[PDB]
Formats: sequence, C-alpha cells, structure tokens
Amino acid sequence: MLQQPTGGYTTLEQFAFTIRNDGTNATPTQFLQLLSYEATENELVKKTIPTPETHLPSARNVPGNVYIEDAITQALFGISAQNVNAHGYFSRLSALALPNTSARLGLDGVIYNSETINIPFYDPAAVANFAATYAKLGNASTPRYRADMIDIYAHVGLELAGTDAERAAGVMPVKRAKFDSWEGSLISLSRDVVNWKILAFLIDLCSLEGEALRAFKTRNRDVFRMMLFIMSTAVAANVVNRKVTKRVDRVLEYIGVNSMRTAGRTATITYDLSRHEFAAKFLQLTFTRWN
Amino acid sequence: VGIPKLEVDHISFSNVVSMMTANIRTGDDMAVERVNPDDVRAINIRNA
Amino acid sequence: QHVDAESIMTAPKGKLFHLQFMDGLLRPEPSAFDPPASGEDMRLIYPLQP
Amino acid sequence: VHMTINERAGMSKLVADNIIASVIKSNWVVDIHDIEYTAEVMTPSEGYT
Repeated sequence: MLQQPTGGYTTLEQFAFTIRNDGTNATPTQFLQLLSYEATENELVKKTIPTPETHLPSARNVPGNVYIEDAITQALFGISAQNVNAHGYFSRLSALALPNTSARLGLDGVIYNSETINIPFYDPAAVANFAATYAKLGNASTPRYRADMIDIYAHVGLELAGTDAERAAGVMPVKRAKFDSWEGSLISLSRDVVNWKILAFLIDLCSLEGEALRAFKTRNRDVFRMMLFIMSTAVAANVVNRKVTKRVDRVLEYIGVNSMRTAGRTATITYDLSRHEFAAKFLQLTFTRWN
Repeated sequence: VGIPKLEVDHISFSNVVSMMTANIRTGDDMAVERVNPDDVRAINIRNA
Repeated sequence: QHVDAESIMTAPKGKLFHLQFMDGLLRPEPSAFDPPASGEDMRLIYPLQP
Repeated sequence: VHMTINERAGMSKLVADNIIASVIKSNWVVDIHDIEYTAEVMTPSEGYT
C-alpha cells in the first residue's frame, strides 16, 4: 500500500521526474531558464472557468486489466496517439471511487479486479478521492457535456511565461518563447515526459489537505510548468529557427493562443481533433482543482 | 570534446541517416477543385 | 451478413440467430490528401453483456 | 443556428451539401436571397406533380 506520506506522494523519491537535457539529465527547475520571452503587442484576459457537470459514466467491469494511467499520459504528451477518447477504459475506472470495492489501482499504473500479493498499490482511500474527479474526463467528448478550448489557453501562458506581476494582475501581453536548441529537441523532450508516472502527481492532488497542499503547490510549481510547455507546443502555430553565430535556436510562435492546428508537423508533436476535445477537458479539471 | 570528422585529414567509415518509404507512393496526390467565379462582367478588380 | 430492424421485432421467441459485431482496433487511417465526408454512419444496435 | 446565406458563390459542392445534411440532424434554419420562384396554390385532390 505504502499508506501515504504526509507532505505528498511526490516527496517519496522512488519515482520522480527528470527531463533529459541531451547526454545529461536534469531537473525541471533547471531547464526553464534556457528560454527567454519576447513581449508582442497582443493581449489576453484571464477568463473565468465554468463548473464541470457531475455525471461520470456508470460502472461496468468489462475484464481488461485497463492501463488507465498509461492511457492518460499518452494523449496529452504522447507522440501521435490513436483512439484516445474511446469510452471503454474510463467507465471501468469510475468503479474506483466506490466505498468497498475489490478493485485496486496498481502502483505501476495498472488497474485490477479483486487483487494480488506480489504487487503493492495505493491505499483505497487515496484513489477514491482521485477517481471521484478524473473519471469525469471520460465523457468529455459528448455533444452536451463537452468542454471549451479556445479560452482555457488564457491560463497556459501565464504559467509558462507568467511574470509575477502578471499572475498577480489579470492581463498578460502575448509573449513569444525562444530558447537554445539541439534540433530534435522538441520531439526529444516529448518522448521523455511520457514516463513520469503522472498518476502519482494527480492521485495526491486530491488527497493533500490545507497545509500539506500549501507546501505541495509551492514546490512542484515546476513539474506542472513542464508538462504545460510541452503541451503548449503542439498548439502554437509557427516554428521559426534562428541561425546565429555558431548557435541554433527554436522559437515557439505564441504561448497563449490556440491556432487550432499544426504547430510544426515535423518540428514538433501534433494534436488531432480528438485531442483538443481531450486536453481541454483535462485542463478544465486540473486548473480548477489546482486553483 | 571530439573534433569534427572533416578538417582532421584521414579517411574513415562512419554512420548515416535513412528511412523506410518510397516516398512518392501513397496512392494519392493533392487533389483540389476550383469553382469558376461566374460572370466576367461583375468581377471586382479594384482592390489596388 | 446484415439483418433488419423490422425483423428484430418479429423473431420467434426461442430461435437464436447470430449477429456479428465489428472490431476495428487495427485499421490504418487515411492519407492527408483525399476527399472529405458528409454526415456519416449511424449504428442502431448494442449488446449489454459484454 | 440561424445561418443566413447572401450568395452561393464559392460553395464547394461538398460543403454546399453538408449544410442541408445538418438541417435534418440539428434543426438548422438556413436561408437564401438570390432565388426567384413562381409557386402557385394547389387543390386537395390531384395533389403534386
């Protein structure tokens, strides 16, 4: 079980997160700086977010040994995922929040019926509060319940390049990111983030309380910023390379605006239409719960 | 550290970068339609 | 084999017919350049087992 | 929606169709303005032709 560590499940250290800065790994805090910010004459307003309708898909138990945690990490960051929004996996998960259910979430991220001995997991109460909230994403696709997209992205930007006087205020000028590069760097970081066990960071974002939370948000303010950037890459429209001195540089065109497609079909990772339907309803939950 | 393969002056046998497809074959090509404006009388030229 | 929605309302009580269900997990998606689509497929039946 | 059309110029016959296909499945109320017609009243029997 591992019970739960007080101060997070992310303070354990068995499973952490390191972006591979080429031949040598690093920490998310250490990577953010290699990037600078260019203020352009465009402005976004921080728009309020609507509440999420409470109606997570009912319990079914088809027998699949569903890799729910693996599926989640794949769509947001994964390189060209397929059938991400199919209905069967989530429905199975929602069974989890149920008081008294022989169905334990494996530590490795695989869900089971009944149990096992050889495999340690997360105590049933930690997962109960988790699936209470991320089961809802399941039906994000329905015509009626479906979430926005062209507007949640007014938040992505403040975090990635949000100046402190800017996230203190409401409006931030449209920025333009640019950082050093190794050519295959955009895909390379996206290939890397896929294995962070992003389950651990979320299954504890619903279990931590009033003080343990105040300390959690003030430390992992990076581990969040990271997956936000890699995600904001697929969305922004034009990638321009600058050849200076003996250096080479990647510019991400606009941090805060949904172009609606492409980014660079070759220079980065792309988002299908069944991705904007997903990544959107995702951010609508983590953001709200986050703040 | 590690001098580039050129400007050092000795022949060697190193690596390359390849791919799998024939490229020109997808069984397709850009297929676009064009609809004619209609009358030649009322077409706008004056956009400067 | 394809059945009809009118026959699914007149089938004798104890006569078990087979009706095949389509998979489609492993199917290569279309190329970037090709004709689009207009108001497509509607499916009318569902098993509740599974 | 209450989508109104002023002129059918660049109506790609594919997307020129997709509007009608959306009238019968989303209750879309469309419009046209350049069409002339001389329809006339008809009697019960004899019906349409």
